[PDB]
Amino acid sequence: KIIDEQLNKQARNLDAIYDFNSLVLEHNILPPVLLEGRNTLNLADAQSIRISDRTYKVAKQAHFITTPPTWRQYLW
Amino acid sequence: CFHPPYNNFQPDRRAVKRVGVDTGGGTVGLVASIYRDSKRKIIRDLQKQDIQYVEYGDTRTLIIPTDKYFMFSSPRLNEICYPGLNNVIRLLNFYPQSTIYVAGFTDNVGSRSHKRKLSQAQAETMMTFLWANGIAAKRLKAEGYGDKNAISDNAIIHGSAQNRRIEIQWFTS
Amino acid sequence: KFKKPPINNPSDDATIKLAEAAVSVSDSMLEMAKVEKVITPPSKDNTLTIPNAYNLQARASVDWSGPIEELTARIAKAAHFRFRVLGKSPSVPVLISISTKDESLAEILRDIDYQAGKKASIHVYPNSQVVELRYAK
Amino acid sequence: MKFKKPPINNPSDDATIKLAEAAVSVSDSMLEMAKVEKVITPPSKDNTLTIPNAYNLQARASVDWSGPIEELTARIAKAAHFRFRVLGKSPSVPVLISISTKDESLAEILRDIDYQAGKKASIHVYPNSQVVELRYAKIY
Amino acid sequence: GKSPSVPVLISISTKDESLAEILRDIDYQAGKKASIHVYPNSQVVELRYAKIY
Amino acid sequence: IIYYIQAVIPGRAWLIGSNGSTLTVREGSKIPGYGMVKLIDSLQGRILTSSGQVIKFSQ
Amino acid sequence: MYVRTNLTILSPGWLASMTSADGTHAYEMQKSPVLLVSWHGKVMQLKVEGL
Amino acid sequence: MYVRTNLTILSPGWLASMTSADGTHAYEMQKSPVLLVSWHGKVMQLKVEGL
Amino acid sequence: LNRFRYEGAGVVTGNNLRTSYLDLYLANEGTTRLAGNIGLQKLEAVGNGVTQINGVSSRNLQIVLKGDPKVLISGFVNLRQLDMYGKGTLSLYWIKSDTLTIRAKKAAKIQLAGIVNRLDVELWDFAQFKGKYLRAQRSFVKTHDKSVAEISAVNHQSSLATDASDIYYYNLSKTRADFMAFNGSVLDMREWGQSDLKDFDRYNKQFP
Amino acid sequence: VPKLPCRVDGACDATIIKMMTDLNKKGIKVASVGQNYLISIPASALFADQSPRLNWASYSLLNEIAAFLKQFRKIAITVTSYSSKYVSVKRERALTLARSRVVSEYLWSQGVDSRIIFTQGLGSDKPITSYTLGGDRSPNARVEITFRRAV
Amino acid sequence: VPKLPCRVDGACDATIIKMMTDLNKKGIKVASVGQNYLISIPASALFADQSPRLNWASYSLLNEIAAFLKQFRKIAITVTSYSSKYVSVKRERALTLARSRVVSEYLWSQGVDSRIIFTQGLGSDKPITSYTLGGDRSPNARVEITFRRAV
Repeated sequence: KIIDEQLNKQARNLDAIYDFNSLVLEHNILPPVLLEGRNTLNLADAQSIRISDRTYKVAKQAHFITTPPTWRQYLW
Repeated sequence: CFHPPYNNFQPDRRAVKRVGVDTGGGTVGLVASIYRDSKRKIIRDLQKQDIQYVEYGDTRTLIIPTDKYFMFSSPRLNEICYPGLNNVIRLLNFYPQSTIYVAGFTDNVGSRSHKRKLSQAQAETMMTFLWANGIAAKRLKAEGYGDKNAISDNAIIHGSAQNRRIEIQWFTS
Repeated sequence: KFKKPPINNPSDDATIKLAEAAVSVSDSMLEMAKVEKVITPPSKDNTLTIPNAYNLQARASVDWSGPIEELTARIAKAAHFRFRVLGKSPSVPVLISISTKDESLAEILRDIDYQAGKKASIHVYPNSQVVELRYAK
Repeated sequence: MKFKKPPINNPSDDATIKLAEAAVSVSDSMLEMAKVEKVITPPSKDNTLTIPNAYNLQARASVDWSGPIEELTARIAKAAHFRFRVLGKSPSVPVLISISTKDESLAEILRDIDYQAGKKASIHVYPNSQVVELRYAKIY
Repeated sequence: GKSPSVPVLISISTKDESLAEILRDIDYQAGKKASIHVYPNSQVVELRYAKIY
Repeated sequence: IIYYIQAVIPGRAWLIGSNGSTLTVREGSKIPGYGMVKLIDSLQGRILTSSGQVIKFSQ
Repeated sequence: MYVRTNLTILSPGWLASMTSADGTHAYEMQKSPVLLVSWHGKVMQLKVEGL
Repeated sequence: MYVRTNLTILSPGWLASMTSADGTHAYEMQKSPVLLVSWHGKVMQLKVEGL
Repeated sequence: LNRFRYEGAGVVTGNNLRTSYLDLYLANEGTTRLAGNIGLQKLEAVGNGVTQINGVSSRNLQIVLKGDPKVLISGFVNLRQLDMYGKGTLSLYWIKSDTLTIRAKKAAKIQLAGIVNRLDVELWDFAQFKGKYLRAQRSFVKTHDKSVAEISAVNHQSSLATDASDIYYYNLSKTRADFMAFNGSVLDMREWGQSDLKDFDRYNKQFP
Repeated sequence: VPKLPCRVDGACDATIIKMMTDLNKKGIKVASVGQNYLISIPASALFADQSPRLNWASYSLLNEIAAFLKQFRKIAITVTSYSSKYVSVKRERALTLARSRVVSEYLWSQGVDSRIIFTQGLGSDKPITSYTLGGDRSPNARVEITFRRAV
Repeated sequence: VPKLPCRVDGACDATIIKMMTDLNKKGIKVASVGQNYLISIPASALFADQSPRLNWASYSLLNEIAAFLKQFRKIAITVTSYSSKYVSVKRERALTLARSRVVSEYLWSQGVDSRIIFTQGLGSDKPITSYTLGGDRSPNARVEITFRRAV
């Protein structure tokens, strides 16, 4: 309860920093989320390892949206 | 009497009212007045305030917190700390000879150009307020440094708060 | 007798950094939009200029959602003009929905030209009192 | 003769600490984002051309709005004593603009509003006609 | 160059030496993983990683 | 080349060039790279030429 | 849940909407005990019971 | 077990290690209650609970 | 020529004169008409006289007078200091200097235009100074009662007014700060209709 | 309703009519018409002579009028400044603009949850008195803060 | 709870500030600005006349220095020595270098938990005052140690 009323008291800066509406594309479609990594090395067993310099991957696929999200479903 | 807005940038007459209400005598009022006006008591009042004083050799320095003594993200003067400001002028009246250097310092977050602009504007309005009391303009030079050399550590929130400051140096000759 | 400090004072070391970061990220998004936005000069913006003849200075209240040619012909009838058409209607006619309570006739025609897109345009001759609608290829 | 460091504040909260820890990295990401974007494309166009300033436009307006644009720009035109005009249809998805600004000029307000609108709508001002005008985007 | 995925770990236990032989002993304990060069004209200390694998 | 204004007076103006050239000009005279000056505004830093170019303060 | 109002919903998503000639709105969406609405440029919360 | 730190692990041997753009490392390894790390040129020990 | 001292209600008219330096001392209506480029460093006029000089191409000069002359000066001269104690009127066309110090006590009507980086101005009473079209990087102004200042500061502005004083700036500096004690007033005095007017910034929103 | 507010927070109509009675006794013009409200203040009661500078004693009255202002619910607040005729129309318009700007930014510094605050000044263009003998002492030199209460 | 430590071992901040006060009243200069601490010692309190011989009575003062110093948590310390102009640059820099080296080696031998100790002397290049009346009695002959408090 204390941390929730503190969260509500510090109100406008959350929506100030999380301006999700700018991220949306022209056709009102949610852009996807992309994962990054650098200097990865996996050892399969002894005498066999494999190292990549950087890697990238898709977390969730892009899809349509009707209204932008906010911080309330995340942090409350 | 007195005007709370800096007494309209005039040399105030403060101890005369104290010795008048002491007589209402004069000698005990004057010795209490000079006990108040001892420079050690000025340093004690400045340390009651959040102002850090360092004496070293022929050079003396003062440290002023930007956040408490200034309006946030703005060169607007914080109006509350004018007793400390009058104490600053009273202490600075003792050295009418040497030149003074003034500097501003910030934290590590933001555009470096933005830090430079805010620090330089901060130093310029600080030295302008100082020049308004009657200092020679040829005796002054200001610099707003950015995050170039943090006297605290910007890794912690408390240290990043402790970083931003106003630093005033002056020599003897 | 007492100047008061502000109510929403950032009197906390976390709060000043939070507000400063908010200011910085707002500036960053603003500059992103500034370098991102594509606009047009108002010298060569393809919009209907106003011929400001006296028949267009009246007002009306019109609700409509459908085709274009019958609406323009009725507008020219109310303005006592003549109607001219060049080109042919497509397989699907152009549909424009206009709802208004008070406007100018030239404002109506300008919004018609705005909603027409590139497939059709209009011209006004105020000397020989006519309005023409032109199709594209 | 005790020793004190200058900065004294109210006590903070660990949630606010974590908020600052997230915010510094987000701000750095947006800083390098804007830097790289400015590197990649050269700006060529300015909206000060298409909406120039005028007289009776220097009255100051301090504004925190958190919704759509239509009522806001109608209130602005009513304050500015100018006629207001609308072009195109409002789409089914509403356009929402958040603004928190401290008493600047109305032309700057309109330029920033059109900037945050971006590709959704455009703003034109005819001071000779004393008319502010919104126009929606024709797309889909 | 870039540091590899396996970090380079250096253990030094000495006392009261000048920085030149400090750098020399650092280079000798480094092995073949890295090399150290200096440019006192330009006041430059440079590390370089070995290009293996 | 591109010139800039340096000092503005009713009647005469100061031109500073990209080559470092300095010039004092009347209300109307032939000027290099811009043709003929026809208007001097002392209220705002704007002077237009016969080539249509308007000189402003440099930044 | 289907809601008839005149304001604009913000937070929880909405499957479909319809607008009258007078600007009043009707929304169809999934059930939620609390909705977010920008009333007049100021945000506002609404509590739903009986779900 | 999967750990996340900007420090450097010494003792137990990890199955895989990756890094962020800020240098913060993540490790996949086997369960071990005591870790040996280097903080700033000094060796420390760390506790793992819930095992 | 090296020295000219005139007293006693005369008129000297000359054109196309070139000299490295000469010293001029004018008194009792020495009506001077000059149409040549003359370099000089000292010029003393007692006052109550007119002087037409078109063109002084000199490195440095110094002017100090106590009377009420009528002087209009052309050329490109760097100055060091200027003091006024009477009812002085002066106009100058171009000044290309580095630092100037102006003090006005009794009655001053001085119009200036040029590029000088550093300016210090002190006004006591009944002085109206016009540094309009005089672009300055650094400005430090102190005004007492019944004083009018017109400034054109570019970068750094320091303004101090006691009372009864008007401070009007015709350029938005990158740094502005000011203080008024009793009745001083600092105002923008601009046009509000300029097509290329620039507004405040975050650093420039110094609310008075 | 136990889990709902009975009234608006920090609201007392008796307090409101009390403080408007106090301000009318002081002399600040409080005008109530419909749901629109006007507050007119003389220029000499707040500012100094022909100057955008504030007396330190005025802050109690400014805090009181901010306390009255933060009671109601509003959207847009309009501030208009008016003065006498002193030097020139540009001078008076700039002075009124500066005074309105200062009082508006202090009012937004104080906690009243507006959405839009507009500030403007006109000088001596719209006097309200034929009797114009005074300068700043004249009652037509004034500042007006107005709004409409909306539900 | 009792397995994990509550504080850093052997640390009492009240004792730290009390011995700081006693050291400053003894005359050894203590400087605390930000996270950085600086200790200044006059050379006449340490050595003989331009010679790097340690006084027998100075060992108690050095013990007090080490006892205060081991209270903190540190990584790197730096000690520099300065003097007055006597013969050359070379002789003075050599004397300062030797004095700094021997005091750094004794401190590293003593129980202060650090990682790195840097030591250097600069002779008489950068003084703190223009009052050069004394020789080794002059306050520009000095020894400074510096560190930054970590975490």
